[PDB]
Amino acid sequence: MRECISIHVGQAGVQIGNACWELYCLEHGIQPDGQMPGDDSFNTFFSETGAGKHVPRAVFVDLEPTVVDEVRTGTYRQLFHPEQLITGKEDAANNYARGHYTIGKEIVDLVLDRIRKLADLCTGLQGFLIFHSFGGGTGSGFASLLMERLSVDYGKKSKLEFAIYPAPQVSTAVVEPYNSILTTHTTLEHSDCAFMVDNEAIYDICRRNLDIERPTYTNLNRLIGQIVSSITASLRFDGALNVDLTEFQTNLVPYPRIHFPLATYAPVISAEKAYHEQLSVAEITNACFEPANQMVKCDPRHGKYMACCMLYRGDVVPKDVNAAIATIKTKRTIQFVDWCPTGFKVGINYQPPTVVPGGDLAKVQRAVCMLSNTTAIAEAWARLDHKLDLMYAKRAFVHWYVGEGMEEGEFSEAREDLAALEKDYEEVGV
Amino acid sequence: EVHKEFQSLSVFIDSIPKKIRKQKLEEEMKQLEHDIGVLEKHKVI
Amino acid sequence: MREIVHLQAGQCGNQIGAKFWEVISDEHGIDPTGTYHGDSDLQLERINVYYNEATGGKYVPRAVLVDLEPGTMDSVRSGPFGQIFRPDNFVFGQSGAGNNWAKGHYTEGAELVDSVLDVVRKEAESCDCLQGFQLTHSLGGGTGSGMGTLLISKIREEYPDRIMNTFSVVPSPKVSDTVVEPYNATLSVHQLVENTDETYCIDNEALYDICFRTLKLTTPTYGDLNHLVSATMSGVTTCLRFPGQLNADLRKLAVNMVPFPRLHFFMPGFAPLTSRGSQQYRALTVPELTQQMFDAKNMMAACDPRHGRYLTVAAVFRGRMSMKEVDEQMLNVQNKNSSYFVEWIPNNVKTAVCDIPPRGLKMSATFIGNSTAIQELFKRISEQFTAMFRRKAFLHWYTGEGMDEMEFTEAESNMNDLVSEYQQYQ
Amino acid sequence: MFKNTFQSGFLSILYSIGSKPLQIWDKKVRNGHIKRITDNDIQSLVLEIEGTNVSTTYITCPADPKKTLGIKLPFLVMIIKNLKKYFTFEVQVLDDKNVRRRFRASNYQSTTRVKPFICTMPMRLDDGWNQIQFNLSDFTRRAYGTNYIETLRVQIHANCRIRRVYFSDRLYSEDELPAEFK
Amino acid sequence: LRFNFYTSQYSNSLNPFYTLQKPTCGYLYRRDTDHTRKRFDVPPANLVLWRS
Amino acid sequence: ETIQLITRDMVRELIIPTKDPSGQSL
Amino acid sequence: VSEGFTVKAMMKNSVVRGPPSAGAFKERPTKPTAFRKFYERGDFPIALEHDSKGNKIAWKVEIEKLDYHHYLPLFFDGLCEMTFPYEFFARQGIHDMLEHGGNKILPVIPQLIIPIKNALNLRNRQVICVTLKVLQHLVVSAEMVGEALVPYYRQILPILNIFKNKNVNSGDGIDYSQQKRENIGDLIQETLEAFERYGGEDAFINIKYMVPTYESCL
Ligand SMILES: Nc1nc2c(ncn2[C@@H]2O[C@H](COP(=O)(O)OP(=O)(O)OP(=O)(O)O)[C@@H](O)[C@H]2O)c(=O)[nH]1
Ligand SMILES: Nc1nc2c(ncn2[C@@H]2O[C@H](COP(=O)(O)OP(=O)(O)O)[C@@H](O)[C@H]2O)c(=O)[nH]1
Ligand SMILES: [Mg+2]
Repeated sequence: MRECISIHVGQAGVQIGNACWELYCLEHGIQPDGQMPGDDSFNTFFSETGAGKHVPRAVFVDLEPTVVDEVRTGTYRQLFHPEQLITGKEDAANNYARGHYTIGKEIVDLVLDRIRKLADLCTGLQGFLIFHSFGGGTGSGFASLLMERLSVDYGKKSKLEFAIYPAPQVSTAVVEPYNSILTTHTTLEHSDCAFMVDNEAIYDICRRNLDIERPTYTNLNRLIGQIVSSITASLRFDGALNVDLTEFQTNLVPYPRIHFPLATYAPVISAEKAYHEQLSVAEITNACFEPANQMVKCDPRHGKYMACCMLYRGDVVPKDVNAAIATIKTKRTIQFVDWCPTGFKVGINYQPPTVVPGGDLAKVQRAVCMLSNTTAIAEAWARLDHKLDLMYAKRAFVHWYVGEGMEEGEFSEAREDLAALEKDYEEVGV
Repeated sequence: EVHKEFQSLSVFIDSIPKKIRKQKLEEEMKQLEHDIGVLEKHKVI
Repeated sequence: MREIVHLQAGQCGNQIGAKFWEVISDEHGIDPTGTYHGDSDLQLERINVYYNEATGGKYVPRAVLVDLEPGTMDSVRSGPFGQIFRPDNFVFGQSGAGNNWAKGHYTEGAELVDSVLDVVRKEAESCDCLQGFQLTHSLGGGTGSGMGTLLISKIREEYPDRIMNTFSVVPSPKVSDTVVEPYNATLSVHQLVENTDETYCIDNEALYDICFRTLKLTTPTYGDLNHLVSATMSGVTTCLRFPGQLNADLRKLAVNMVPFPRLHFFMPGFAPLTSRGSQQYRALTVPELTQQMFDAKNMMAACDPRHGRYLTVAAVFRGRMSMKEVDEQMLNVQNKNSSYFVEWIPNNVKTAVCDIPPRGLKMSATFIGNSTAIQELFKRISEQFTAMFRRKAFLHWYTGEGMDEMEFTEAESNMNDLVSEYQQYQ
Repeated sequence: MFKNTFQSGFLSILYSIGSKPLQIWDKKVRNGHIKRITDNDIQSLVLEIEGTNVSTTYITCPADPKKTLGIKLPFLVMIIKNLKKYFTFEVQVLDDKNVRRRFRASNYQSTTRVKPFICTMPMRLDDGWNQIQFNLSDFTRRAYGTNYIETLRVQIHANCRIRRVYFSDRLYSEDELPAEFK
Repeated sequence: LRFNFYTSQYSNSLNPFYTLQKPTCGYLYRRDTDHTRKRFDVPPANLVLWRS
Repeated sequence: ETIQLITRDMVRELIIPTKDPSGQSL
Repeated sequence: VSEGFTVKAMMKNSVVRGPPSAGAFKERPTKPTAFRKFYERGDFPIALEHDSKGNKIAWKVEIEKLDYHHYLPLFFDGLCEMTFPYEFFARQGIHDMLEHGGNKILPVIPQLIIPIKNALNLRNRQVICVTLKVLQHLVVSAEMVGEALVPYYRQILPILNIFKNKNVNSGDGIDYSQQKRENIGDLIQETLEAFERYGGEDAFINIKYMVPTYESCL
């Protein structure tokens, strides 16, 4: 009765879900057909029928039928229900207004039915998990409609977002400084928390800490599956200090305007660096604080930590946990804010992290995931604001938005909203 | 015989083989202590 | 005769009650299936103080298990001694508070409190002559620190004359377990004072220090700390269950230990602490016992006592023991360091002697102590409150359930005054 | 039984608060039940006894049929909730003439026959809770020429809600009575 | 006249002080132990049906 | 065996420990 | 053994068998109802919000201006399901439309006897206690309802005669499940008290003819 419903938007979201539900099927042993060869660990991700068939509690939504057809004709085509995955006809194609006003308008009524028909099967469902991208049209425009409609019509429950932030140096599209500004302005009052990831940082993680060239997006989706498994491990498996889905927002966001921490998975070690490196706790929780080992390209040296949420797995002896957090407090190089003197939250699971075949991570026995909100994340918004200032000065792609029902004043509204969010971010860390 | 070894351990235990050695010695001594104290409680078996 | 009602709220209280009822079932010889299987007759004469009688000779633990989420009583049912607990004594919701005082004290913990009050009043009148209540919970959480304190405020109005002592969990000095404990802990301790007459303050770092320095255990879990807590919880209520030459119930330890109603904050210890490698080199004598409680490293509250000064000190003992020597040892520990006790009370030490030791032991003692150095727990929690309230850090999570702003100012003024009133006796 | 007891201003036998209320009482039940309930009128436990036949199920005050309890106290007070149902209770008293005589109070009676073994009398009751008062000396003085020396047994039948059956030396008003006897 | 069979199950001590806990730490880990969440036996507090 | 202590209000039965060891047998 | 009234039974030492059984006190097999069919197609204007203090049903239309001749007789038929969501939705729909059913429950009373009995004719104890609770709610939440049910006493009371002598002989054990009102016979007693209380002077002669061991209250 500790269910959760994951919402995946776009071909970033559905490609994350394709490899994340593989880890979900492997940690519980769910067959790709959808059978289990009394256990109550899969109830937070699977439901039961009279015939023993497990139907996942998720929705994969997109506005083109291309990438979802790979799932529908791939391996797990008998695990998902046909109407549980929602397709459109033509995608928004890197446009916020097209996917937010005209072609995102008809699809929301074909997704709200799925959420309402799925939430009725859950008794004690904890909240919502969102995976979408700023850099596209469906995951930025259609997801913003979903956030607005839920936050007006679903209640005071939780909505955590694992949004794919644009990388600072490299980018795929070119007009995404518009859609990222517009989505951030839309959801900064209709949300509670949102973890950030970018793909260049995970690229240099997979090149540096792991031992392969040339990773694909499938080599990046596995680490997202690992962090989402370490987040929701406590509802599935036993532990000494269980962490429910309600106290990530209660512990990480102090203020309504700031709700953006970072993310870091600690034992990113291949099976070569596994047989040589020591097997204790303290040296892997000393790696979450290295800026090179981060899932967002930023340095916390110029910033300050507001709060942290460390979740452990495996043979974590709580004395080593205590000594490691104490030695973390001893370092001058990690400085904090005046008004959060405690700063840490510890949750411990009794389950070691499982191993996915076809993966590249070693068979490790301890795992740390650390989520900290840091004032240094304001420089990412600052450089994106500088990008929008360079773009809107020459009125670059404005005609692509007004032609389907977006006003001219929404640019000024979003720009002033993020200027206020910046102003709040520098007035927090003093 | 097991407790003879336990008093010959290091006086400052830091490494991982020393830790696991202390754990197996403690497990052996405790299995034997439970077996001895269970039998010593009475006379008829 | 003098039955004890046991309360647990939150997952910390649930784990503590899982281990506390692992020791009382051991000493009263209770099977995991609920049947007496011991080898003596002293364990059955006063069994009613913890176990009601069920049809078939079954002994069920008289206790209330309270929570707001199903994530931790699956562990207490899957535990080794989880079959003796009665199904109806479990009261729990589905979505918890989540490190929140406002929810679990006004909105979530206030709608379900009528069920817990009903269960308590239905059970408590099944005692022949109720002695009092006992609650184990954590101030740093939201389930216990809101809901159990609501029960504290409600049962005290229900029965306005019964004993209410609590085994609370105060925070660690350096390591945190929750970012917001300078809110929940202070808001629970503001309400704790006006209802309770005895508060045992336990913290996890002091127990880690005990399990490392004084014990040579290298890999201790939280259960190894719950056992050390349960040792003191069994030591306090010793004389109720077993006879002796000098008895003391909880009213005895209440009258003797607080001069004023606002000075009901205490900090415990436990006497025999020898490692496995130090078994054969040490003799279980009364001086080697009585040395340990007046040492800082054997204490369950992370507060050094030579900063402070003992006001009232209690000690219960076990086993058929000599008496001239124990009084000589307390007089010696009272007359050597005369600067560690106040001079306006000549006899600060309470002595109670039982005759049944804990199993596997022969001589043991349980120390309950009020002092001045317990202020260091509250001064820093007030400075943390001032460091957090001056920026209005997490205030939006609390005003969203129907709270107020002047209530926090009133709580901080009352706690600063409680701070100031203890300091005059230094 | 109760021969070496003081028999004070009040002597209590049954009480719904405690561990074992029906320790000295016999549990005879045929097509009925015995159970204890938290009441919604006084917010406390009350013994509950009801069955489809009013004479089959009851409770008798000494458990052993040959053993009798001895109460020299003259007055009998019992707190019962009136469920507007068939409720009877009966006492057994001794005289200076050493004859055990019985008094029966029946809810479904309107008449009064007096006879040398049992004197049946009618009974009326109010809406809910009540303090029914019984002077055993008066009942053995008007119906019978003798007087009262020792109460022997008291019986409570079904369709009733018992709390605090007790004996008293004299009529206690609401002021002098302690709060635990209301 | 009293049987009390063997348990092979250590039941908490203080002088040797071994605490009865499922293994979750060094040496005794046994990675294929079952640390999963199980089924309960008591429903939650559905107060909507309890009074109706 | 048990001895009955009948007082006012409260009725209590109390058990008497016996001196037999009587042994056990695993 | 002996079948029965035969000359094999004429033996001085014979063992005869009893009658096989009767379906009383045994659970009758369920049937698919209209509630799931009307719910999975998306007809009801409800959506569960999972509130922390206990679940509550959410109405996206104004409840006081709904058709009680179409929803209520079919919400009542939803009680006969016991899977998980449908029993909750039907029970709370009946409760939240009886609460706001000012002068709209009177004409629909002849349209809801059949679902009430059909839910009551299944010998499941949880559904019987739930139906008894909603039947207690039905007579109170308006005026003129109690004496409108008087000519329908001869077709809802036969199943109210079965479990009335079901209770607990716990001796001196206080019922820890008095919160959860699952003792069926006690519920039948209060429900018959409610039927006597509202229904006029013709009530008692109608519970008496159906239930023969009732006793006149009031
Ligand atoms: N890490 C990761 N990023 C992805 C993946 N798929 C797409 N992206 C990112 O998504 C961004 C573009 O937005 P998309 O999610 O692809 O497209 P969309 O949001 O659905 O909008 P449309 O293109 O209109 O359908 C690019 O910057 C990609 O880096 C993926 O599988 N893994
Ligand atoms: N001694 C002890 N403390 C515990 C145990 N479990 C949890 N705690 C403490 O409980 C605190 C956190 O409680 P929390 O989970 O927030 O309570 P909640 O309101 O029920 O969620 C931490 O500071 C822990 O130190 C235990 O088994 N033993
Ligand atoms: Mg797309």
